[PDB]
Amino acid sequence: CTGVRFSDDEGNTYFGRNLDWSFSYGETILVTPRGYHYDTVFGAGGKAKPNAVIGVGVVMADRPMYFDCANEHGLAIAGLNFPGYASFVHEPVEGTENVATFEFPLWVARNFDSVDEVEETLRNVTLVSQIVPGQQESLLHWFIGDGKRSIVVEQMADGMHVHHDDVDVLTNQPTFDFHMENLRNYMCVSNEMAEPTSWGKASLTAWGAGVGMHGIPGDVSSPSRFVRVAYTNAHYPQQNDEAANVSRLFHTLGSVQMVDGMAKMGDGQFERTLFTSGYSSKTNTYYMNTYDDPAIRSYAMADYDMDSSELISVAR
Amino acid sequence: CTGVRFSDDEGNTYFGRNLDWSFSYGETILVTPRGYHYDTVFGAGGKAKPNAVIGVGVVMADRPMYFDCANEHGLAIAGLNFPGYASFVHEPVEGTENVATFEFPLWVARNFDSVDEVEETLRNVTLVSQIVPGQQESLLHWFIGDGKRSIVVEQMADGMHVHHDDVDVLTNQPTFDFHMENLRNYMCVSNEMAEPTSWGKASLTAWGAGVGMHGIPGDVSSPSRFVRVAYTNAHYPQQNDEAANVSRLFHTLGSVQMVDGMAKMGDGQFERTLFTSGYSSKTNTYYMNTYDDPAIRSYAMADYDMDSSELISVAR
Amino acid sequence: CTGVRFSDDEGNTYFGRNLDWSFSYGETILVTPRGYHYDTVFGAGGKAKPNAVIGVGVVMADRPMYFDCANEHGLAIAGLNFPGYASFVHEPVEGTENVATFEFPLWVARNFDSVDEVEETLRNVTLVSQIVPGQQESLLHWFIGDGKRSIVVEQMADGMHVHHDDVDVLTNQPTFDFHMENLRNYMCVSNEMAEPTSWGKASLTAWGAGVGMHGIPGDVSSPSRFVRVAYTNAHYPQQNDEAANVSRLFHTLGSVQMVDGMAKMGDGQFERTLFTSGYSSKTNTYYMNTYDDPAIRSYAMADYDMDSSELISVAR
Amino acid sequence: CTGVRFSDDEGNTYFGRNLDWSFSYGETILVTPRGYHYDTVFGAGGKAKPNAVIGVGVVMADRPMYFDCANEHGLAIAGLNFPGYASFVHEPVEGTENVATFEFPLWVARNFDSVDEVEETLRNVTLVSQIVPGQQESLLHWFIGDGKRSIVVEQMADGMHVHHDDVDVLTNQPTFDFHMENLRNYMCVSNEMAEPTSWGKASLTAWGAGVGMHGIPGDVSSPSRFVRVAYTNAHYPQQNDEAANVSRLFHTLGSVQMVDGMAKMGDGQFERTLFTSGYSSKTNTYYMNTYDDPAIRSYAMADYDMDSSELISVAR
Repeated sequence: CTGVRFSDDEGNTYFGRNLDWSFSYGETILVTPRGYHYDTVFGAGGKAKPNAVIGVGVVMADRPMYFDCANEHGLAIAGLNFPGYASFVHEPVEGTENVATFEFPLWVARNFDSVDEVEETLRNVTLVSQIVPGQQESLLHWFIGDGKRSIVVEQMADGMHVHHDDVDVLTNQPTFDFHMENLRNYMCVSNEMAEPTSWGKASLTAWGAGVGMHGIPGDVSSPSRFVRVAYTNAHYPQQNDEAANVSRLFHTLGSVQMVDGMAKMGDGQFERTLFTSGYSSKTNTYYMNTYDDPAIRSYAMADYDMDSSELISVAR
Repeated sequence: CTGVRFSDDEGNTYFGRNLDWSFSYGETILVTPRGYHYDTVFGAGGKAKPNAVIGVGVVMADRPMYFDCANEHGLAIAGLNFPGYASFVHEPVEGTENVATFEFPLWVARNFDSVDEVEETLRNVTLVSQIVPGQQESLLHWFIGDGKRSIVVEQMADGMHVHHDDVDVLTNQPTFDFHMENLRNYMCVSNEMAEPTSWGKASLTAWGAGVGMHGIPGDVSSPSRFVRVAYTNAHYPQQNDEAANVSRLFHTLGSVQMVDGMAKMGDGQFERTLFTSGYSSKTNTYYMNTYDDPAIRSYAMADYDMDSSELISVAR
Repeated sequence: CTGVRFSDDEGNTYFGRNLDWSFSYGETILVTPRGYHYDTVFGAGGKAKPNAVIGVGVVMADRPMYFDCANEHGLAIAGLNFPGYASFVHEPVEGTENVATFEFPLWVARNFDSVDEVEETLRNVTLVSQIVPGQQESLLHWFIGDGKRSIVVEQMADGMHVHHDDVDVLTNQPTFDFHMENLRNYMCVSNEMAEPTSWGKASLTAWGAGVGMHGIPGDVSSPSRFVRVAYTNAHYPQQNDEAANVSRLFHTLGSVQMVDGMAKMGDGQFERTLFTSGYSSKTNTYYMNTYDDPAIRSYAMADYDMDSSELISVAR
Repeated sequence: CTGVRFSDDEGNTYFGRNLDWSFSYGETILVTPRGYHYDTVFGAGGKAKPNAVIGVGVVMADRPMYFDCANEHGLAIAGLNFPGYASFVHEPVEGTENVATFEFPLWVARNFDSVDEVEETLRNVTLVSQIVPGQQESLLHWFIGDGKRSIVVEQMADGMHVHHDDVDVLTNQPTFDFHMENLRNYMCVSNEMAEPTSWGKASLTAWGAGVGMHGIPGDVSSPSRFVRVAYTNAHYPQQNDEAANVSRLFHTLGSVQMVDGMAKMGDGQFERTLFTSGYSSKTNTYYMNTYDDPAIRSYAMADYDMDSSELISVAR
């Protein structure tokens, strides 16, 4: 998985994520209208008046289990895979806001309007994992963005770490700090045409474009994707209209896409970019394409009786 | 630019390309019916009854100048940029079949039914480059594929080189031999899960997928792209239906796409994958998407009257 | 800087380090005999009966300021550069063993016989940096080894971290954890002859030796040296005599040597491997060569009235 | 194997090589006085009065078979392994000067005073490889240097290639052209301190020296070694005295030495830098150290009577 955020000139949110796995089924654009009543697993609180939210997910037990989701005030949250690092308490803590790991995305998008607001509340959050005997625990870290900035939430054995994500990108393992240090290896990688230069008597020139970018890794490991996407996000020229920012988003992501055959998982199955989802706060629209179909599909929030009362789950 | 060929299990051709540049030239899907009368610039001969052809290209002086094209009999060709290496005579040679560099793709698609045929005729072909005030010579090499195999044509100052392209992939500079040697650097790159090993007492394990692929370059240089796409094409699992094979084609070419901001050219503009086109002989359909719109559009030779006699530019 | 440790069959200590900087002067093989009276800066304690120690260093104020040193019972300590990470209190803590940063090497080698012993005492050590107004603080981390194992001492803002160094190598920045995670990128690098393999129809073979090792970085940055030396240390065959282990040591180090012209520091001067020092516990001998002279010089402890009373400083 | 040439500011030759292999052949320092009578195997002509020569090699049938050697007039030559590419006729060609592959180094050192002279004569040289039951042909290429410049001789199935070696370096396979193209991948690798830059809001800085050199491969493959040593040789600051230049030579060759355990050959043995030799025309001295002993031994032509008439193997 890979998440990405950036902005336009008018401080609109563009937030996007790859969902990378061997296979997926049943997930859907899923609307949680303002009229839906939501009972929080461990009686965490929330706004008297909930935000409309849209995202990609499944409904388990008439609750929306979001991979990623965004609200009508430009705030977006994606959960990404983090086993080996992610580590949670299994009991609520008295006098903290106790949020079940799977509702966390919904919670943050129902109740907050900015990263500022989210970050502030996190200071008193416990992220409870409820263990199911047959079912393996979801072990994630979270990329959260609005039109100004992103943060990274890494709950681990030693506690909850909330990072300012100055490169506006996230992947998988290992820790955010590691990835940030690692970037420094690549600090000389450039998008400029390679300047002619000499080694002794030998004149070196670039065949063409991309030579200054040499040193960037091209494998689909988590750290390499982190670096490649960080580079691409940071060097993509600012855009100023919706069409171009959604293009930006989707090209940026998928610059670290996982193609069939590239890379097997632990079980010997090839990991693939099964879908790419995005959110625009300019249009409060969610977008999506899949491995089987690159045509981007849009899901305007205003489409969408947000004053309604039940989860809507839209197919195709 | 990048070219890719593979088959399915029924000997059908899947062939396609990325056209990387800073600006479009007005190219379009371009049908050349069998009834179109074509007079080869240097009087190269031809099939009594030409093959139908479709491709992406431009009309200049009522001649189709294809970037890439394919015929009804499963043969496809792309021209890719090759300055610094491509070098041609400007005058026909007596006794040879003299083919203008710009008509070469049309010429092959129209007159040959297989790579065997083409390869055979190339032994008596001269590739002639017309000087045009005060445009620069177009200095390309060509990737040619059918259901069985691909070849590479590099006409250079030392003569015409025709290579068997065992990796079914082509990029830009330098020579084909260079690239094939270069691959050997990456022969330990693996799509398998990296297995646990120790350095001294330190046990090393992979975070997850893609660590075995570590070593593959991630930049958009010509050689880096050749290696990435060769890898990707050689590891992608064989597929058995049109839609999976088209998806295979496009994701494969996506693995080496150029994203805005990655790499400037010599004029200071970013090189980008403006479009990606493809061909299936199963369906005799041409496919295409663009930087602006990843939705793949199809253009079946069926939907056009190949008995007709005029050039058809199809706007999209 | 780079430190290295390994062992033979008979559990003798081999410990070595590169000293890397633009220039050095006045350092010397320096013997601290058992008869020298040592007044510890902050009244840290120590054995009634001190270990003989030998090392490379300078004497400031009739005290031995050791770069690296080793004792007569096979324990060795090297300090390596760590600015940006290393961070110390400037006042002694009551009821801890307070050890001045510059005496730390001497302290550990005067008073301990094993890594076990050192590690145990560290649990109650404060590492005080005394600031001198003109003089910039020495900001190091420490590689410590005996014939069984090595540890790494990183005193930083958040406290003292003492790592088990399972790869038996240390360099400079960033943190030991980072370096350990980073190694995982290289876990497929092999010393085996690259097995012939095929990408599609194309057969790939190795030109010769070293192809399986491709993916190892070759620059002289701290992280790259860490990886390169870790690989070389872990893959070097065990040796069983002194000559061969000192060879092992010195080849291993210097596999990450810094050559003039390679790499400028912050001040624009080239960083070089100015000397390489080592220690054998089989012979309680210290060895050394320099940039200007690769001939290894030996300094047998028994040479060397260790029951004497003053620092000896041996030149050439 | 690796070869290196540079000068000082007075036009003197500094020339040397790493001989990488699994096992020694019994080579020694080997003096060939002007009085030694030599009958070229295929009757190649020669200077009326031959140049004195010293080198490292073996005596077989009372003929000196040099790995490398140099003459009193500042000209040096090394043979380096080149199987897969080196290919020779086995019979002399009428009218050419036919030189046995094993006598080629002796032959050049004896008869020529400069690279200009040699290059000139190579236009009429045939390199002949004697079949020997049931030894394998020695399949080398040659690096030839004086005070001004180096050339590379690659006799292959398509003919004899003589290259101007503008980087003053040579390794093994593949062809020289390959390597020179390959260098262009690394044209942004810098010995400068990597300067602070930002990716988005993330400020990237270097830990210290060597981050600008990031991208240089660290493995001991032939191509990786060519790139590392080309880099190192081209960036090493010009030096002006014998000792600094010899130190320059040896550290430069050390940057691509093979350490035990790094890389197996096809027989399963580790390839190692068995010895490193060098030459100075300033002093007409040959230099050498070995895997076992990094102390550099000198062998001045002065200390031998070049008017004598017998081969002198000097044991070390």
